[PDB]
Amino acid sequence: NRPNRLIVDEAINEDNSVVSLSQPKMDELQLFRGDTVLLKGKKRREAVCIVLSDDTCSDEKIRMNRVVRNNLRVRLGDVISIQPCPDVKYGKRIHVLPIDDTVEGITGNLFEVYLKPYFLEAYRPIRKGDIFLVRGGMRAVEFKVVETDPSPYCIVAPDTVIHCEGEPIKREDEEESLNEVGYDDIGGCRKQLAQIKEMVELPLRHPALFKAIGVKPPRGILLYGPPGTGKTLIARAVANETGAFFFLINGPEIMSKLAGESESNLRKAFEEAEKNAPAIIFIDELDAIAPKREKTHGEVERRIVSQLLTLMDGLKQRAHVIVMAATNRPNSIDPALRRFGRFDREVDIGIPDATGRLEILQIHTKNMKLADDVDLEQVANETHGHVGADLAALCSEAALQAIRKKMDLIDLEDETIDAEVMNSLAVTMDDFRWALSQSNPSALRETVVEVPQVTWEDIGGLEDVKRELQELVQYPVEHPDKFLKFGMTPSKGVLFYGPPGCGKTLLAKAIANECQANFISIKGPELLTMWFGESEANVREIFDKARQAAPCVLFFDELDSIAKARGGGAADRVINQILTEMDGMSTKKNVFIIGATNRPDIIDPAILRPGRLDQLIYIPLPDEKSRVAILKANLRKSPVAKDVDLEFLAKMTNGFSGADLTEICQRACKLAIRESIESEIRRERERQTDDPVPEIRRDHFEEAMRFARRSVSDDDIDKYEDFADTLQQSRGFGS
Amino acid sequence: GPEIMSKLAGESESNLRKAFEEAEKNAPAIIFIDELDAIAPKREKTHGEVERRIVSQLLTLMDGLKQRAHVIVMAATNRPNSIDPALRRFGRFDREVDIGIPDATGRLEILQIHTKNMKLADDVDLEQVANETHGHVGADLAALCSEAALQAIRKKMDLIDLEDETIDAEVMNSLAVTMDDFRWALSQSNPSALRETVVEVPQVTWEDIGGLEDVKRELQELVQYPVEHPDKFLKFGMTPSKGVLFYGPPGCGKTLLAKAIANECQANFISIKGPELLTMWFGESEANVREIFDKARQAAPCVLFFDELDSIAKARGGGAADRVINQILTEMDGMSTKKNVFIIGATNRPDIIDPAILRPGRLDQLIYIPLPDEKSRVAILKANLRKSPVAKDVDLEFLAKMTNGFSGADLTEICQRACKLAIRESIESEIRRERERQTDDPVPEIRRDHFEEAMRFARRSVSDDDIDKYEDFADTLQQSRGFGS
Ligand SMILES: Nc1ncnc2c1ncn2[C@@H]1O[C@H](COP(=O)(O)OP(=O)(O)OP(O)(O)=S)[C@@H](O)[C@H]1O
Ligand SMILES: Nc1ncnc2c1ncn2[C@@H]1O[C@H](COP(=O)(O)OP(=O)(O)OP(O)(O)=S)[C@@H](O)[C@H]1O
Ligand SMILES: Nc1ncnc2c1ncn2[C@@H]1O[C@H](COP(=O)(O)OP(=O)(O)OP(O)(O)=S)[C@@H](O)[C@H]1O
Ligand SMILES: [Mg+2]
Ligand SMILES: [Mg+2]
Ligand SMILES: [Mg+2]
Repeated sequence: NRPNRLIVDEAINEDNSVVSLSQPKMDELQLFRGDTVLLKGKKRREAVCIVLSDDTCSDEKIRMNRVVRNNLRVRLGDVISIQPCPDVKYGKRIHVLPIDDTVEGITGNLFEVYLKPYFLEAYRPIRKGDIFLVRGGMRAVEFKVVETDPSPYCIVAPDTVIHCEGEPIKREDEEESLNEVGYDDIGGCRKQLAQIKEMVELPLRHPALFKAIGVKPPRGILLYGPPGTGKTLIARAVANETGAFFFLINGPEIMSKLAGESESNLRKAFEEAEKNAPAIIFIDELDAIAPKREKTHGEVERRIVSQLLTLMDGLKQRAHVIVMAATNRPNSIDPALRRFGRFDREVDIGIPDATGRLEILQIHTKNMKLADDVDLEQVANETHGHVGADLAALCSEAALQAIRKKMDLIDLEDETIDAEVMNSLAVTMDDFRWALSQSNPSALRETVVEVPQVTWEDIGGLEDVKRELQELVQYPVEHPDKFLKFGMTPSKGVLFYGPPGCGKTLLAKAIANECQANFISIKGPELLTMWFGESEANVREIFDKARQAAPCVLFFDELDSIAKARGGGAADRVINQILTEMDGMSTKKNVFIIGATNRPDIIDPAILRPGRLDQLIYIPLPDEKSRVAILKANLRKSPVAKDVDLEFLAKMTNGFSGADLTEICQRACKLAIRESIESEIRRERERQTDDPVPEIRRDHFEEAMRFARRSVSDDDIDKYEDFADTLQQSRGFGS
Repeated sequence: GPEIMSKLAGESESNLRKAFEEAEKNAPAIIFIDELDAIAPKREKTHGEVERRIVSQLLTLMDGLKQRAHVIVMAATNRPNSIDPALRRFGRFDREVDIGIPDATGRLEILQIHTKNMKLADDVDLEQVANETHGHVGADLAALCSEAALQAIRKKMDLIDLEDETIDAEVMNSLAVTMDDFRWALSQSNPSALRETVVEVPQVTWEDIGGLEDVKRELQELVQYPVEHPDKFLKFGMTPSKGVLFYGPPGCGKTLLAKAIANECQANFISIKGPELLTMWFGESEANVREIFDKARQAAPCVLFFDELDSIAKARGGGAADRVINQILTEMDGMSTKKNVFIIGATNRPDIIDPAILRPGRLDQLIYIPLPDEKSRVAILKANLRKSPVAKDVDLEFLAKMTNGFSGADLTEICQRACKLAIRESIESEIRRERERQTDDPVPEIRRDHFEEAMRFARRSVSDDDIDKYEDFADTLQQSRGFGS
């Protein structure tokens, strides 16, 4: 039917009165950016909005904020009709009232703090019956438009009168709160959130459709990841955005009950959910109820486990119910639960990446007034090893710091703290740097999986090797069809070998960056850390996380460290298992394995077998051209004098490794800083009785050159040159 | 199981009691105990008095079938070893059925069952999918089909835009499942049983292996004849040797040969690489090794292949590798000649293989597999490039002459490497047309120029020193049981 009908989608402009279409659709229904559009949703409600163009928006979809989304009584995936509305006229009076539960903690002049800057210069199209949201004074309050003089909808011009008559109204039964959790409250893990969204939309959102079809949906989705990553958060969001009934099972609470009551509460939970289908039963801290079969020693505890198992099987009802569960330790869960027909789907909600943490930070600073000096992206880059909860907490603590120092002044009369005072409250970048020092990040020891920021431009020379890496890794990803036509499947892995400090580690990260694929680094020593017993299970989890992160490059660095320890029964079991995991790794899975070693003489020939690390790429010391590129790359970030001759520098340093060059750069720079520090003191002495000299000069290099030493001896090189010729012969007898 | 064990103490014993009474009542009957290990695990694992009672309770009812009212008791479990052996006694659960993981052909069958009701697109080729979904189990396939179906629905949400909870076979029947919808569900697949040892007939034939013709026939002597012609061996009064040992330089087709001979006899095949065996814990290893020989018995006639034995020999000087090999030695002797179970070993290092393996009755058939002659090298190069679109210009006899000393694997390297230039060229040619367009003619063929670069960059895997020793060992391998030097 008609073109005006459109599908609801996530928002990009967090602004309430803004909806977005594609320019091809904005042309189709003949609307432009300024236009005010009228939206008709379900439950016979209307909302009016400013339309805009959005390059990301698919033409059959309409991006609307969750505020708009609620006013229509609509959710993601539903259909709404959009139509131009030039008939909108400026208001005389608008009468908005707050909702009690969103203000009962806060006092002051609601009209002057929130409505004022919200409508000022905003020209917001509003509608009678709409509920809009204003964030400020570290609080978010929602007002409902009770009346407009040009009803039902009017624009809010500066001329318009806006009144609030004191006492707030209660929430209507149908009016979902915006204080509630949503997808816009979760960041940095889109990919996982997508999979969860996929599995659950079809059965929950369209229940009759799935009962009629007779094909099986997922019923048990298991969320796992480190603590505080937002597992409990996600479950609530999915339930609210789909509008499904949400029944919470808090692990500890169930297991805190008597024997009989525990099994009972489980039964009641499932029964009530089947009753109010569609629903999500969420089991938080599952390992509390159902740990490994051995550790469950204590018989009543085993009864509860089986009880749960019967209830999960009890989804024979298939009343449109999904059971979600969260756990810190996937390994702790009774494997009986991860059986088919129960918790069959697993989502790794990992630690957030750099961009992710930034996103998180933005969500928990929404309501706070931040000073201009605050650069959350900087905070984001510094907060490595931080998890969602760490960030949410540090944001809270940075706020409480800003509160305390600003309450030193208010303390002269602590009785009257107002919202007006709260909006005046600014949060300095210092308040954040403060919270950083006070932060106790949990996930520093967690294995990180993200796309590296080392690019080709950080690596000097080896240009043709970069291209061979593009052949081996990038082409089979971006051009699978092409490999199919030639009838060849690509090699699984590569082995870097060469003298120390030539860029083997950089290359592994480099090719990853080019392919925009995830990266996993595993150093030799890291593998010898695992207890004798633990090692077997930990290796398997590594290859599993590589699958999760496909397309992914798995890099085993510093293999020399392991090779030493074997010729040692511990290190041996590890590698044999790594070998086994490679073979189990299907080539089709888009998981690429790279090895690196400074010791090609002792590497296990079994690794070099066809199908494993069969691509033997030798990485030698840099020649004269490369040495220039290396020195340039490292010193990009450094303020260098035009005096410095690097090509002359290159010839002098023949025999030096890539690392040996960064050695000279750092050594020369430390003199430059040494000079900068001793000069500030001299300037200090001169004032006691403005033109600093921050730039590195020729003698600094000439001094560093004077003390520079070589990491790779000549005898070592001559052997390395030989191994470049005979490495592939090691599968026979020892060369 | 879980339902029983979720109930009160008394109710559990009662329900077990009630269950048997009902079966004898309405005989003939089947009592099905699903997830048996839930009720009766190994007695040590069952600390807690009532849990042991239920086991004993169950055991008595099983003894209680002395009634012989025509009642059969069936039971299912994930972990056979977890069951209290007291149940596996005669007069109780006396018959056991190994429902293994499906093989290639099996998976194909399964897929067909779960595509029964779906309108499958014309492009869909399940046999490819069957071959692609290795390590998948019946339920994995059941899900994959289910997920591929929901993908086809997922793609057709323009139709769902109706959003009305309305059924309409008209649109529903039009709904097809493309091969892409399978490939999507394939990438999203969570295969469980990849770690399981697979038992099937290999798809590698003689024709996939170039040369080594006389070795193929000796495998027919050793394997096929005692299978296809037991009577001849019987009248002549000799029973044949149990197993074979392949030894030679790396990449000559030892892994392929084992699978090839399996294919010819249409007999089951079990591959176990060295590293795979060293992964098992000291303790765990002992039961899994027995498990291998048992599944070999299950699948008789079967060829049991232990690959990359060099990896194990290396590791013993290791308390694991010592027990592993020593236990395998014991299992071979326990292998009765009558069982039609043939054991083949492979190693790239005959210098370090344990002499005990070479004793009569074990791997006493010492087959040396050397570098491929010119004849073989041509056949190999064709074999590898069958599946690829090659130019008529390409001279394989020329490549064969260039590659004297090269192993069979060294030839596939050249074939694959020549292809690597061709693909980058194919991509780099399309980019060139795209930049010219910005201001049906591509070349779907691998060419001599690609081969000429790959030949120039080609490498030899086997050194002369390596070859000369392999040649010496070919005559003196059987002497390693005495004093070795
Ligand atoms: N990805 C995220 N985006 C936004 N906020 C997050 C995110 N992850 C965690 N948080 C915050 O962390 C806090 C705790 O979230 P929870 O869901 O309870 O953590 P969790 O994953 O359930 O960890 P538990 O309690 O050990 S299972 C919430 O207040 C969130 O705001
Ligand atoms: N090609 C290069 N370009 C720029 N810097 C390099 C290059 N090669 C080595 N380096 C420097 O040496 C450091 C470490 O190099 P790696 O990537 O780790 O090489 P490697 O072969 O793994 O040697 P090691 O033993 O790990 S240092 C880097 O941090 C660089 O500063
Ligand atoms: N006679 C041959 N015919 C066809 N391909 C061969 C032949 N010999 C070696 N190859 C190739 O080399 C690869 C590996 O050979 P294998 O069957 O594994 O023998 P191998 O003795 O076990 O050598 P390795 O150490 O396992 S590579 C195969 O995938 C083939 O592509
Ligand atoms: Mg929680
Ligand atoms: Mg390094
Ligand atoms: Mg092999």
